[PDB]
Amino acid sequence: ANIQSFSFKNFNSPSFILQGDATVSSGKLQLTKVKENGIPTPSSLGRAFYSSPIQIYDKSTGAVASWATSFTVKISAPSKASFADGIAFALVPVGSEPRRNGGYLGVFDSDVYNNSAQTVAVEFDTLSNSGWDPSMKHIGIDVNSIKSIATVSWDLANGENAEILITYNAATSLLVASLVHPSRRTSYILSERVDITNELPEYVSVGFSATTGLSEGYIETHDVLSWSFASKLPDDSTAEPLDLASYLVRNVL
Amino acid sequence: ANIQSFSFKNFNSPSFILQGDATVSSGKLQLTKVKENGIPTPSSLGRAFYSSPIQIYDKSTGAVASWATSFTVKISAPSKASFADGIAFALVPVGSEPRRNGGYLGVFDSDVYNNSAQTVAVEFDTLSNSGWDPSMKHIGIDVNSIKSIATVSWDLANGENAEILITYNAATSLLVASLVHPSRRTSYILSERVDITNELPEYVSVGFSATTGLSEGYIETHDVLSWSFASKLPDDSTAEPLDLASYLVRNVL
Amino acid sequence: ANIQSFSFKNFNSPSFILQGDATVSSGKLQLTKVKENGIPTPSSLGRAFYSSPIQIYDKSTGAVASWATSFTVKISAPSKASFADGIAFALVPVGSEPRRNGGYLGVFDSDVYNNSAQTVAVEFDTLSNSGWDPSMKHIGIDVNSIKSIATVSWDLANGENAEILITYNAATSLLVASLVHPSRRTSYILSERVDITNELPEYVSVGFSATTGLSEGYIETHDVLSWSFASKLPDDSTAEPLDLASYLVRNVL
Amino acid sequence: ANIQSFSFKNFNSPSFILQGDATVSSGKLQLTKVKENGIPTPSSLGRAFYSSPIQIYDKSTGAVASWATSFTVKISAPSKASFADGIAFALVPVGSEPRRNGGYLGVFDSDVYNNSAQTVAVEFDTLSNSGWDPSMKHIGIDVNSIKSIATVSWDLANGENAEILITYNAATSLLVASLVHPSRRTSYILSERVDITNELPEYVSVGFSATTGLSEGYIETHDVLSWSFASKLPDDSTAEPLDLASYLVRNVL
Ligand SMILES: Nc1ncnc2[nH]cnc12
Ligand SMILES: Nc1ncnc2[nH]cnc12
Ligand SMILES: Nc1ncnc2[nH]cnc12
Ligand SMILES: Nc1ncnc2[nH]cnc12
Ligand SMILES: [Ca+2]
Ligand SMILES: [Ca+2]
Ligand SMILES: [Ca+2]
Ligand SMILES: [Ca+2]
Ligand SMILES: [Mn+2]
Ligand SMILES: [Mn+2]
Ligand SMILES: [Mn+2]
Ligand SMILES: [Mn+2]
Repeated sequence: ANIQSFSFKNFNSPSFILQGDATVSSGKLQLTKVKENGIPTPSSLGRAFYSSPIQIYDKSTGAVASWATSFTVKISAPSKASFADGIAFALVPVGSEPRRNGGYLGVFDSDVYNNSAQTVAVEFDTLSNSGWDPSMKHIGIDVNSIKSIATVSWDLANGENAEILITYNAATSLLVASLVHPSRRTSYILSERVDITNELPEYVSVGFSATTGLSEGYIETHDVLSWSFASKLPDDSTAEPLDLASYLVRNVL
Repeated sequence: ANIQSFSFKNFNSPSFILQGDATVSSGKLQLTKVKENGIPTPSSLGRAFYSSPIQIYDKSTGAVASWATSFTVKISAPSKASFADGIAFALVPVGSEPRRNGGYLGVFDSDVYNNSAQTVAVEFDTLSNSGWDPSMKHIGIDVNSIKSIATVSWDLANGENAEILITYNAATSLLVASLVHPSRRTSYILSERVDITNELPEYVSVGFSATTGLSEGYIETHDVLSWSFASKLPDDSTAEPLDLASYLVRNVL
Repeated sequence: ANIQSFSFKNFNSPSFILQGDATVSSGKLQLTKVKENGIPTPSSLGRAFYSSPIQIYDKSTGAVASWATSFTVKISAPSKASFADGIAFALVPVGSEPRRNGGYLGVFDSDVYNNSAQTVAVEFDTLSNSGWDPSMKHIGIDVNSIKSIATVSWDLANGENAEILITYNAATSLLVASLVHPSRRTSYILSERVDITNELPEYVSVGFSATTGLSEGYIETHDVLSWSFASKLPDDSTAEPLDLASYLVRNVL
Repeated sequence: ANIQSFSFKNFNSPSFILQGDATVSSGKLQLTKVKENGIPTPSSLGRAFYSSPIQIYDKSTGAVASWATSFTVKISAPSKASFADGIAFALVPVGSEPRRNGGYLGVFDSDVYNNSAQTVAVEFDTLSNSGWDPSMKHIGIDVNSIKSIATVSWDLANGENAEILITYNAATSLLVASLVHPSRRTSYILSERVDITNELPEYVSVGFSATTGLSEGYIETHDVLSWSFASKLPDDSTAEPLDLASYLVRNVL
């Protein structure tokens, strides 16, 4: 079995691929632009990926990998400004370049399924786009389109940490994402079946993508304070889910 | 730092403490009694704990441990029978003996807070007891009483696997529990703050406790198919949450 | 696969089984007796094992486990006293009681192979017993007898830490033990093939056993300052060696 | 703490940086050239590194990382040919290009200490170079020069697997390397203190480098069959050795 994993409580550019306005400052990963006085900047777009590609599956052996990632983000909006646009954890083709800005979160080009996009992402959408978005702020699973295949309402706690955990079990083909705001003791979870070997390539780069709104008052920050990831690829078709117990304690807690 | 962990995909009595009707057959952990023909038995009560005690905290250093557990259970009710009574993951005093049967799930004595009970458990209640239970089937966090301090409705999928994950972060004092029915793509999550050092002793035994109903037709099985656990105790007061990413992949997926 | 592991940098009686003069003081594991003034006591014998039994193999599936343990010991002899008798890491039958004292290190009864003894131990012998011992101080692998099947000279550094690592690879049936005295930059290693399923039972208790000499001037201390262990049991006959890289960093370094 | 780790039992180019004649075939990592008929090629040179750089230390916090790597190599020499030149595990500057071939193993330029070389490597030298090499085949620790600072004789078993483990403990500043030939039950170990923060940069690329002899009959193959690595970087100066127990079982065994 092939295993790849990492856990960062402190960020330093070397081990990451930064695109757009993504930068590393004070050890945290800042996905979008921020003026010196601390206020967010509109029309921003940043992405960051682990410098090592991860093999999601192997066409020769029919083995599919089971993986998990956990990270803490802090989304803050200036006093009188509205939230926009959101951040997303994504699996993209190794060479991939940023896509449309604004409501596309820098990972998709349209709200129409396009298998050739070869991108899967779990988004934390802070602005409802009338053309494909649910009524309020939400968490959603996007498979080759910005129109999520499943969503769940989310009560964003401005300025308070959000602890996220996303897992994929090759045995049940189930992708699950949960978010927790410790400060408020609120928690949200969402799950859906995703045939990964059909929506993505054998190798992908894992990371984040965030964008701020295209208007003067639709802004927010996107700071990743810590990030963990672990992947396991078997040798036969026989899938083996991961050990989350041992994972979180050895990585998140 | 002190660490203790284990992951069982196959059960064998030696490493576990069995009480009541709990038994190990065909490698799975069967908490309640079952007639030879496969049908569940009423008025049953079984418990099982890892043979090694786990230190939840240290009074001398002020360090509190962060831990996580994940397991898969299959709860089945004969064709025309009703569900009862439920199973619970619990932290109990090392020498502890089973308590009241029936709706008390074998871990509590009353629906009134009794700090001296020194027991905390996350229950998966399949029968609503008018005196302290919510309207329907639910997941709840019990702190020294059978009346949960917080609950969440749960749509039990008869005979289908339930993948559970419970975590405790010493930094936020937050206890979170989530349940997923892969077969139905449904998922539930629930969280609440719990001052562990006040509700439990320094050392505890971790395991399960399940009971069936006290009537002829209120029965169900309680098979644990796999179980993982991991605990980390720091050396100073400074708490450190676990790495769930690395945990699940190295343990659950 | 079944996994069991733990790592203690600080000791506390609850999770261990203590026999003889073994005690836990100031957080370290003291295997042999020591007078209040700090000097060792002759004719001492202490043993300590993890409170959870470990399954070395499964007769039904033909699976053999691969495991590894690492610990730091400090062996000190008063100014003008001679060294005796040694400490040993051992795998013994779950219910096992201490055996002969003195040169038998509390784990064996004779220097003649007795399969029914069902004990395997890696010893760090500090006193040469004319009847079965090599010329000087040594590390040896004992399989059901106090006469090691293989040994290696060892230059004990009085009062300086010794970092030990012992591993067993089910695939090569090879047992390897290495000792390092960081302070002196000296290192020793020793390896031998051992058909474990023939020399031990399915379940064993892992721990230490140490004894001091039976004479007024043959004494030394045996303090274990930290201890790690990890075991993995597959589901088919197909053995899988462990990941020492990930093991030491996640446990020893 | 920052952690990075991986374990490959099967190789696939994507996650690695290949230089020279290094190639991935049949899943194994072949460092040097080999004719289609299977015989090795002279004057060869290949290198391979994990695609993600690893931070060995942080100048700002004074924290030094503790790491460990384990891999299996198979060195074979055609019937009537002599061995040359060797393989080496090395830590090199992130952008680094191969160096001198032949007896320099592709990582060094001279047998004279040159701190600016910023390279540390543990070599498995199969050919004695009169100008800086010990009498026979050996394992050695090279710090910015091809003249090892310490060596140990090694009896190479032609065509038989060699299981290697190299560790670095930031607390003792000790680098230890051990080699085992399971087939022969032989084992070798070697250790030396190395002030890493003085010999290497903050970030390095970890991998292998191998070369064959510059003559018609001095050849041998260099196949890496599996490779594990794990690194842990603390947040304060306080170093913390790794858990090799948990590492090997979770990675090597
Ligand atoms: N990704 C996930 N988040 C929360 N609970 C889970 N249970 C299983 N996978 C999970
Ligand atoms: N116990 C838990 N279950 C699901 N998601 C979580 N996220 C953090 N802890 C969790
Ligand atoms: N137990 C052990 N000690 C030292 N080096 C090893 N290499 C493999 N197993 C080992
Ligand atoms: N790298 C290493 N190889 C073998 N035994 C060891 N003990 C500690 N570090 C070691
Ligand atoms: Ca949107
Ligand atoms: Ca009830
Ligand atoms: Ca002796
Ligand atoms: Ca040479
Ligand atoms: Mn959306
Ligand atoms: Mn209830
Ligand atoms: Mn001996
Ligand atoms: Mn050399």
